[PDB]
Amino acid sequence: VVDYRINEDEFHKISLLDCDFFIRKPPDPDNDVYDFREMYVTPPDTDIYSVPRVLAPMPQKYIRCAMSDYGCYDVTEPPIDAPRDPLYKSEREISKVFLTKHYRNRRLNDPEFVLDFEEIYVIDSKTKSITRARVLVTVPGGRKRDRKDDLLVIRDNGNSFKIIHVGERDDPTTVIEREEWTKTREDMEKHLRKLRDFSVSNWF
Amino acid sequence: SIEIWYATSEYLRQEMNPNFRMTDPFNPVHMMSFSGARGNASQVHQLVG
Amino acid sequence: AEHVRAPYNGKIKFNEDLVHPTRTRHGHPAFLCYIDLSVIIESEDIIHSVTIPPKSFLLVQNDQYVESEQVIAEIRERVRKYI
Amino acid sequence: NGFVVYNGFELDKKLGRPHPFIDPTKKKQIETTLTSDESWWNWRKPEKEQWSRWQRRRPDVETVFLKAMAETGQVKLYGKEPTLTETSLYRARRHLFKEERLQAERERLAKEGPMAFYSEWVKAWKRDTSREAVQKH
Repeated sequence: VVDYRINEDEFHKISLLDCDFFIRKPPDPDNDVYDFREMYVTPPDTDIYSVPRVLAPMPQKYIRCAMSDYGCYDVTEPPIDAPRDPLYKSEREISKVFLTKHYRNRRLNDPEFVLDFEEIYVIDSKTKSITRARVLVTVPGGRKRDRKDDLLVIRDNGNSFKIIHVGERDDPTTVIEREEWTKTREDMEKHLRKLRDFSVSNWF
Repeated sequence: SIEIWYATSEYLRQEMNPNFRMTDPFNPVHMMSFSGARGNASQVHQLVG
Repeated sequence: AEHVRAPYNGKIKFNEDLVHPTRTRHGHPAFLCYIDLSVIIESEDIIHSVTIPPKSFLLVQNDQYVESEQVIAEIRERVRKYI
Repeated sequence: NGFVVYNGFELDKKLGRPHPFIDPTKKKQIETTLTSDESWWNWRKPEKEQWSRWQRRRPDVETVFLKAMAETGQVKLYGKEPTLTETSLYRARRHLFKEERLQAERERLAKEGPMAFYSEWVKAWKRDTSREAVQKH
């Protein structure tokens, strides 16, 4: 907790479900430049600033980054009190924000712009903290490779970060079917385990 | 005699629905009662339990 | 009155000195449980544990073989009968 | 830093191929239990087998179909007679196997041709029904 009210005109206000995250913003026409030296976390819509918890080394030089939120949708059916009350209410519950550095701080308008997936910082609303992503790379090339051909996969509630070739992209149908097959297989094994000939039975 | 056969009867009714839900979800008897259309679990138990 | 049933085939493993012998309303020997007794079923694959709540009748013995869905424990007017 | 890093059973179970529910290697016996001399009267195995009226397994469609697909090799069971667990699993998943059989029949029709395929139900047809023979005719 700090004892002063910062000026939000020079900060990146990142709003999440449980808090509002502030990162000092160096002036830039693109407004994609971030200064991680000064940071603050506040409860949503509150000017009581506090230093956020840091779980990893933070950059010291200005880096251009691309912001993308992570969360779910809250489609609820609110009770109908007044005439013409809405039948449903949909709101975006953002729980994580990923900051991905541009390759060599290249601008978006640059014809050679690519994203550097090895440099991702994760902002967590529940813990009011900021961390660096544990990125695992499988594309051949190592440090020196063509960044135009890599694809990032984020799983496990924004905790698993993996870099794969764009050619081995997985269909959304395949992902959904994999999850369904795994869960239903475990459920079926749990249901059948209570039968007394289960130990002398086969799966098929 | 009364309580052992009441416990056996009550256990069949409890496991009647998970058996329908996991192994025969589109069984006509299950759909006729799970949907709330006609018949309850007690009446189905009289037929299959 | 709810019945605890064996969830797997296996060997019942528990200490009989933490339970008090009794006689059920059906005339069977049993063990009365007044504590948080832990019962171990040594199944075919993995050793499993079943928790028996207190104030309950334990109808099985130590080292007894049980089958799945078999009742192993039970938790919990004047009529004239003629012989 | 250290944030970027560059780099039978247990496969049939993963793939969903027919396999035992319990791994035979990771399986143990149930030791020795009460021998009716250290057991109460109500937990003793009767000296003589008792007639039950439930001593025979109930016949159904699932057992017959599972035995047929075990004969054809579509699935393999733990033993010769499918268990009740296997019967329940087949009841759950029985549409996929029928779809596979129908697809195999469709492929056979596409490969052999209508004359060879439909001659199964025309026994009075003694001529050769192969595609080559049809071309010659």
